[PDB]
Amino acid sequence: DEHKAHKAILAYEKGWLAFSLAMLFVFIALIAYTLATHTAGVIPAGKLERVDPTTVRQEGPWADPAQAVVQTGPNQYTVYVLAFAFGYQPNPIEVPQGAEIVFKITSPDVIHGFHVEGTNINVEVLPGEVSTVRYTFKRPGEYRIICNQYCGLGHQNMFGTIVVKE
Amino acid sequence: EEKPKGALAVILVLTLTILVFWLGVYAVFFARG
Amino acid sequence: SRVYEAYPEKKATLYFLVLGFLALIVGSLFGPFQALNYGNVDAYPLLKRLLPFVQSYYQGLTLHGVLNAIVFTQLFAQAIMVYLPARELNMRPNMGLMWLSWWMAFIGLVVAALPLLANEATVLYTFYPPLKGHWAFYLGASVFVLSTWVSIYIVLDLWRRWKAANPGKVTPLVTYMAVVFWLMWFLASLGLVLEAVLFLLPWSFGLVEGVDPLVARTLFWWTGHPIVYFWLLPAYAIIYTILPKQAGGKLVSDPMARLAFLLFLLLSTPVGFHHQFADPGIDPTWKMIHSVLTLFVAVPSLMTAFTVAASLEFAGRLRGGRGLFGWIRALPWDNPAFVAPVLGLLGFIPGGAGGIVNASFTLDYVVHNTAWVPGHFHLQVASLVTLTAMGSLYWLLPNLTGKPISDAQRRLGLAVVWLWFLGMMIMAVGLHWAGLLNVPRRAYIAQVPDAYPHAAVPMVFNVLAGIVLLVALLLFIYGLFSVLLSRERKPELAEAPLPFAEVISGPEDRRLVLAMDRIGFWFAVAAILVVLAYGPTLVQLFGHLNPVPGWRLW
Ligand code: HAS
Ligand code: HEM
Ligand SMILES: [Cu+2]
Ligand SMILES: [Xe]
Ligand SMILES: [Xe]
Ligand SMILES: [Xe]
Ligand SMILES: [Xe]
Repeated sequence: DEHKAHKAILAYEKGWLAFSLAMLFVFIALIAYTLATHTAGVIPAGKLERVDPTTVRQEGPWADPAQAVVQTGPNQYTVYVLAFAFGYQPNPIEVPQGAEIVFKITSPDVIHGFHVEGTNINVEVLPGEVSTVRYTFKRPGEYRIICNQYCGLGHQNMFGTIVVKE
Repeated sequence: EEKPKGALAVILVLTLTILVFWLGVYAVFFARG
Repeated sequence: SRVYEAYPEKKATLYFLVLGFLALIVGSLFGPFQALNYGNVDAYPLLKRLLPFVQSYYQGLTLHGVLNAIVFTQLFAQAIMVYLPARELNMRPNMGLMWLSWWMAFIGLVVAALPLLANEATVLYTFYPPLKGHWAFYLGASVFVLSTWVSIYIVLDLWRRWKAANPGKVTPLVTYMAVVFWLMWFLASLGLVLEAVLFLLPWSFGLVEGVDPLVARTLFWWTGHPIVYFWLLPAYAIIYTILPKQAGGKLVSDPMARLAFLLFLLLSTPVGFHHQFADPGIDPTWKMIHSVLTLFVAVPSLMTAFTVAASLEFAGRLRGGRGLFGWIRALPWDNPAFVAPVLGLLGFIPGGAGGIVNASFTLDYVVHNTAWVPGHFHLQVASLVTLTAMGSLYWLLPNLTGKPISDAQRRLGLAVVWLWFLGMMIMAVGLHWAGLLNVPRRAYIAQVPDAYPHAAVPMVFNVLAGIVLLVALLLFIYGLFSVLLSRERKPELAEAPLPFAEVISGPEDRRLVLAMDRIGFWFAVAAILVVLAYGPTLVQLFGHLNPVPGWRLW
């Protein structure tokens, strides 16, 4: 007692750490698994791609709403989305399915969220930085985009749209 | 006296709550993939 | 009073607490209305009639975030993690420097509060650039956080000096904690320090006109994540070394609690990238690295679960504890000092798995910035931590003042304490649910009613909870103010020792504890892992600065 419980407490603590470690390694094994697959496309490009936010929507690919999308591969499309104070250009963004869409998102003002409802597309958009992500919706219909980073008084109202074609 | 019975019961409940939650959202991750 | 002249450390400990609770109270007022906002109920026009100076939902959230999460918590850390070492060692802290850090704290709170209450810094508690507040907010932040740097020095002083009188003896438990705690806090502080000295301060003053968002929210997260542990460990200390007593037993292991506190000192700092999973400009590998390290930093808490659980089983068996669930019933369920923190540990449970999920690199994308995240931490800080704070007044409040606690306020506390856990559980159900359903956080969703129809049922709970937690709060204001404004004073229990718990110790202990007591060495290790974790990225970022201009969107 007191000191017959101490050794047993120290003993079953030892197996817990052994077991809990393993289960984390199980977890590191399934996260790495997902990193090797396609769904790994959603991880924002690692390389820095600086922009001037004071000159983004006047010059370069973002300047023009009709220029938003561009075919860059055989079945690869690059969309130039611009997230700003309480909205997104283009609205709605129109994209085909079975097709890989390389979003290239930046902001001219402040930090905004880009959360495409029904997908894993969830990325912070930083002014003077372009967020580069890779996704393919096997699902056709109505994709809506949400701002999930506080970006001003109208933040709760800042919505957008990916028009994906069947 | 002996075994951490109620203590191992607690870290069991925790272990089931981590799996329910973690595996349950590991599903949700692929279903929006 | 004779108390504050032989233990004036009891006077400076008292002020630190009240100041923080006044803030806690103020900031908590916006809680219910936000619980309503997330039940599709818009109660703010009502709030705007109540408090005329309040301009927007986001000003109310900023005040809610800052006052509860920054001021209240820091002041509480500074209290628990200076007074408890001082009393373990029976050494008076450097009273000169002790008061300085408080005046810094009060004046830093006053300076910062002015533009928040006048709506010239509605930028939330994360003050993400380019969102440009008033200089006087940023300046206010730095003075307040610098208060802890004096604190660090104070506890170190008490730890060097105790090492002197007992050369070669092992650092006593609590000191050891507070020490690794305070060191760990210093290492982390640097991320916010640099963000402040290099960007936010010269920027809000006018010296520069650009601030890079990406590096700004990185340095931030360098301090960012560990700060949560800086809130928490003050409870862990109390949970480890005071609770087993309050339960009627003994802390079943010394070397474990040290080991717990040792690891946090190691891994609390090099993990902040588990916040910037959805950020661009950061290498994917580095993210996985930090995610693995974040998985590892879950361990100390895991140990704590086992070590404390046992400490309340053993404490329960002593009370005449039965089989598998008998000892649970055997604990002192009439005790606000005991009940409060246990509850928070129960809520900490769904809290932890929530943290672990968020930690799994990719899995973040399911939940990042959803209502689920507020779900996560409301179970951690607002549940565990704040509860541990409240019920603790029931032994800490008499001890510093001599004011006795009636059986009325004692049960009043149980009322407040029970509601608060329940409400948080309701809310936890609500927020996570909404989080799984894409509901964003930091959102005034009641002004766009039809925007989120598919959230019918969890919206009930957040309304339900909102009522629940409105009631507990008032009771808390009343129940506390009853305790502070009664002239009932007993001089004897104001010199009574703090209810520290007995330390079950064995043969193996010494050898392991000693290695851990190599604090001068251990501090270098955690410092190195930080340069390994951040250094590569940081330097890659610092050579490619793109400063964007300031913005005001409130
Ligand atoms: C005081 C509250 C703080 C704690 C504690 C905390 C815990 C963790 N967190 Fe966290 N957190 C994240 C990772 C973790 C991990 C891995 C843990 C771990 O430390 C959790 C470990 C806990 C356990 C492993 C459970 C142990 C259980 C115990 C110890 C209780 C047992 C019960 C007993 C013993 C009682 C029995 C009694 C009886 C009577 C039977 C991540 C990602 O990796 C995000 C990003 C979200 C996003 O997308 O932005 C994040 C988000 C936040 C935010 C949002 C910041 C913002 O506003 O943007 C805050 C404030 C916060 C604070 C806190 N967080 N966290
Ligand atoms: C009176 C009980 C409380 C209630 C009903 C409550 C409710 C809420 C709700 C619904 C939110 C989400 C608002 C949003 O993100 O739009 C929130 C946010 C938050 N709360 Fe509380 N809370 C309470 C107490 C506390 C406490 C005790 C703390 C910490 C000591 C705290 C700190 C925070 C923080 C840091 C946020 C995040 C704000 C942000 O994302 O910028 N709250 N609270
Ligand atoms: Cu964190
Ligand atoms: Xe502050
Ligand atoms: Xe700051
Ligand atoms: Xe600072
Ligand atoms: Xe934080």
